[PDB]
Amino acid sequence: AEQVAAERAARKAANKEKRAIILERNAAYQKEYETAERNIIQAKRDAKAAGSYYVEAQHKLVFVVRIKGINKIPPKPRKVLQLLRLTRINSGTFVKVTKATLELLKLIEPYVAYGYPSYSTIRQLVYKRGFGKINKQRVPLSDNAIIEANLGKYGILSIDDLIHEIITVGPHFKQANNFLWPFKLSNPSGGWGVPRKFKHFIQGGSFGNREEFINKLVKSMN
Amino acid sequence: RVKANAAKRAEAKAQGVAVQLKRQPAQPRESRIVSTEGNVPQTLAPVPYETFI
Amino acid sequence: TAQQAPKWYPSEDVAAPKKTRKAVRPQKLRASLVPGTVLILLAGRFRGKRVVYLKHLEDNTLLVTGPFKVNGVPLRRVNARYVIATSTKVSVEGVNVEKFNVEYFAKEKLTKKEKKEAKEIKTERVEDQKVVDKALLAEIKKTPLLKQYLSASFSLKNGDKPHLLKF
Amino acid sequence: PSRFTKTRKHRGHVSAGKGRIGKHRKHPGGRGMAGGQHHHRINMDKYHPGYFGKVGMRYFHKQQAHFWKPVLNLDKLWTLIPEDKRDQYLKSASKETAPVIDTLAAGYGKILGKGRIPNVPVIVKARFVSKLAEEKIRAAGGVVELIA
Amino acid sequence: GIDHTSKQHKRSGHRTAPKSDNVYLKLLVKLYTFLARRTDAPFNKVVLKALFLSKINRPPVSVSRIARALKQEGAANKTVVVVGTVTDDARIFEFPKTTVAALRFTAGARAKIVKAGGECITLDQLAVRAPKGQNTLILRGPRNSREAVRHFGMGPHKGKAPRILSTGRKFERARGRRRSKGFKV
Amino acid sequence: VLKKNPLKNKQVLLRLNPYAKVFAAEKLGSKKAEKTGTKPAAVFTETLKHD
RNA sequence: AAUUGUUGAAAGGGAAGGGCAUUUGAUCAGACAU
RNA sequence: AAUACUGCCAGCUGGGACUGAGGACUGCGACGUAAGUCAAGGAUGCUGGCAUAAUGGUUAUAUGCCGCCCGUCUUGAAACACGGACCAAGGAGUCUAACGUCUAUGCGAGUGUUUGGGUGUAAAACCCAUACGCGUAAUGAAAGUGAACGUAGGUUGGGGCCUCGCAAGAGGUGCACAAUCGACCGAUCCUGAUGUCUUCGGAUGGAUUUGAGUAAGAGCAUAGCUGUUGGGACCCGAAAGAU
RNA sequence: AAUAUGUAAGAAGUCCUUGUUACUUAAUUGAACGUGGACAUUUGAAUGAAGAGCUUUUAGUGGGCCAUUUUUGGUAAGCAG
RNA sequence: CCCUGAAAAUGGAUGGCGCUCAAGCGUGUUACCUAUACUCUACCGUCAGGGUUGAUAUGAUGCCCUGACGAGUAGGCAGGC
Repeated sequence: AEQVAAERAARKAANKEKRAIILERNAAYQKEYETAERNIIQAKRDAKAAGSYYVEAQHKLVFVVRIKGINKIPPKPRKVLQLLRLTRINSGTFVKVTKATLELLKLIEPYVAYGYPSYSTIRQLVYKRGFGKINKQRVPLSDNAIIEANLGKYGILSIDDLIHEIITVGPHFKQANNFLWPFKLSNPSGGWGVPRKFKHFIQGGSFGNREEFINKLVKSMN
Repeated sequence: RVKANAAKRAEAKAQGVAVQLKRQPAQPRESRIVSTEGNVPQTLAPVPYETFI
Repeated sequence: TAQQAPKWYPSEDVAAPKKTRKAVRPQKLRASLVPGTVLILLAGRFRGKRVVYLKHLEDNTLLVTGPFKVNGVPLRRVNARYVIATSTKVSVEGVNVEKFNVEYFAKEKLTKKEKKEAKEIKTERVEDQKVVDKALLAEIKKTPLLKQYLSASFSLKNGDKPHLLKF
Repeated sequence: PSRFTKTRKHRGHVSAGKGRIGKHRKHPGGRGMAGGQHHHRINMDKYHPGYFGKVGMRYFHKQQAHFWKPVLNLDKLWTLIPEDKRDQYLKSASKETAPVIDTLAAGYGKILGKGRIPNVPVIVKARFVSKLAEEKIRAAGGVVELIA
Repeated sequence: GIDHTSKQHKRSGHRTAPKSDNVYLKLLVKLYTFLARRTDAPFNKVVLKALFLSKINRPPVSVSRIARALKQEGAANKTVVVVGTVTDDARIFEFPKTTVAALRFTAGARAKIVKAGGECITLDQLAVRAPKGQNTLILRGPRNSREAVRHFGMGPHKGKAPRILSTGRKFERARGRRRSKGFKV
Repeated sequence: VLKKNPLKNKQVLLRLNPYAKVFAAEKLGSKKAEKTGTKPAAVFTETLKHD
């Protein structure tokens, strides 16, 4: 196979075109995020100016991290944790928010800390602790080629494609989140901010729906 | 429901559109604006304890 | 036979190491090590003595001098981490430093077979020292107590807080 | 052998693979077949359902020689003809020269009718023949001639 | 710790390489391992996996079974593949010419096949004749008909062939088998 | 062989995300939003400051 | 081997023994010498 | 207007600690028109001292912290529960008859030489006739009867193969196996043909009946682990009974 | 009431036509099983599936104890159930 | 909150010392300490998925790549001394 130059040129051209497509898609996604957040802010401002209240839409996804160990767990919460793939003590998973998943979270309330992650939290999670599920093996999300090989069926071509399908619950969110391996997060740097974790966050504890406060905890635990 | 999905699927195929035949769990409610025209909020506070016995 | 020969002898050649990627960029020196700064030696033969920083040598070392007429520290090189950079700067433009490089302090190595080292200075080195120190002494003299200061040797006194002591 | 036995693997283990609570005692459930109508009843009714009791009349001084009657089916009926003559007789299907098969001399008593046979005549000599075996042989074109 | 949802370190449970010191069988296993590695033909995988089966798992396929398989429409000229032993059947009389490939052939079965006009082939010759198993028909002997199987799963109202040593009127057909004596199974 | 973090390694960051270069060039992380001045309604302000 | 004598070393405020880690004393291999 | 608070930056930058796994290139990518360079699929560069008990190992000791006596019965043992003063040697799931599952092997509708004969370099090895044992036929108490309507059947799912197709898939063939509906053999209950030692024969056709059956054989023999039974039966142990 | 609990959420299905029958209906009426034809990527809610299904054989065990909650006998018990 | 109610036998126990705008009680916010837990890395082993015919320093039971996992009496099996 003395002909290597043609193969190199073809591969380089294909990679250049793929990188250009990924760049244009990421630019479109950045424009979309800016447009959505600025539209939400301006809608709030306009309602307040007109004399009303703008009730934001309920968040579409949650991030759920186990907080409890593995010993002495009742069967129903244990099974729900297994179904949410929070096997280890500090594993984490994104979950679409519907009635069924809300009931799931209510069943596993005393063993998880969950909220709605921001784009910053989601992006940092995918970049640092993003791992795939190729051939039942947990491969790291090192290059966009790995993501294109498996999720090219659904149009998820890049890691930012994956982040987009995660942040905006989309047509293939189930497939994207299933492809993402359960994140193994470290303990929160600087502690949990609480003397005792095993009370609901409302009760001055750590578990339960922390909602918007989940970002700080997840960033510390990353 | 089986024949209902049959009817919707036939109609969607005739009109060349997606079927979306699956049910969906209760989705989170979308964003909406609540007016105050004749609905000024009423301030509510706890009630002090008074025995009825 | 006392021990049966193994079926498989491992390969005998030495495999070359892979192409490492550790290209050397020149060392960045902290801003306090401006040439012409009065430093203090914290380790070595001349520990505690104050010297003048002249040139950053080709390798990561600092060429320093007493100047030798005061406190008897000759032209040496030291390491940045082993000196403390005071704020008593002295002008250095009056001396020539291009001659002194890494090869200038070349040690004539003696093999380990000698073992008879139980019992002199280069004349070139003594003349360079006498010219550099005589060129630096005039710069030193322009300020009141710098010569006596360089003759003195640094030493922590009781109650000193190196975390709060300015330099 | 004795080196592959699990006893060698059990050296160093206190109970030697026989448990700590219910140690290997002499005979906890009685000797062999003890308590068939008793504590072993569940096993003896689950795996040997028709054991206890008696069925049928007796036969004093029964001799198996009288009952000697090995059975032979038609598919195997062509085996008693020697191998080399087999194709010669199969090819030459003739009522004039159909082969004689002495099943008794071979060692069989009864000829039964399982399977088919090629459509060639054959004189079969048999102590006993089933109805269907005789029907099949006669349909093929031979004759079942009884002997003794 | 891990909330283990599956039994850890459990073996796949399937035989890999035969549990036999037959050097020639090992050679065939090596050959078809290479073929299954570097060929996308599922025939290679299935024959490699069948090379491992035990004796009770490799029932002897009869030449009568061979003929019945060849009787199938569109499979008259196919090469029959048998990972096992082919046995002579003195019940059939007309046998069709074919190329039968198997590990071991009984003397009678080999004689029958060569007399019919076809030729007997060993699995290495099969590999050199059809690397991807083209025009091949895999046969298999009957598994459920061995003597030991009839006793399996015995219980009441199952009728699974009691393990009685000596069969007779007295043995294992008294009370518990007929309604007059006790009950019925 | 090794897992290099995109966040703390600019090289692998640019590998994973081609948009990172133009993002840094345009300083989109500290974008200056346009200043639009609208005032909340007196009803809202009174309801906020109400007992 | 249990057990005992002498010599030598060491420790020892109502047990001795042990694990992790090092100071101290005694003792010791390998490698540059290629 | 600022600031506090919260949040973001694919903003910059300083100090510290641990790690250096891999070993020709391959891949992704960045800077450069380019050559090439690079922090880009895991450490390199420069320098110093020692080159021997210096590092390290072993051992004794000190110090800091931890450390209950082992085996056994037990829900629970350090137990104020039992055995153990110490040491050397001996010391406890073996063998056999019959076997169950699984596995290896030889032959395979056959299989098993070794009861015996022949032979022998002599308890070895080699050869062999006739039978018998098991299997190729089951069922019934027994008399007895005794397994193809058919391409050894129909339906469903089937690995694999074949045909078409770039593939997705479609069609054909579909062994093994699984479910089911039938056919046949036997038994039980029925129906009772030709006929006739006129009381014998049981043709044909049925049954929410059942049998350890047939439905193009799968067994025999040897060896092995495990398990079962009788044997002293894993080792040691009675009060007793008899001659 | 709460907690627990059964079933279903399709391909072994649905729709159209017409076949078999000794069952059934006054009647091809109906019942069961069928021939042929039609369906899509959402093939009939969510989540997860670490492979799914199946077989043989066999060990030890068959003295239990405690904690939250419900609860019986008892005044109660480191009581008994 | 404190005091009386408040009596048991060897000397004695917020663990001890001891503590009084506490080192007590109630509450709030930070900082900090450390498990064989969590995160990353190395190594050992196991399991699983794979690559490798090229003559072969041979041996395909060999070499190599990827991922996850590792507690345990009775007991089972395997590899070994």
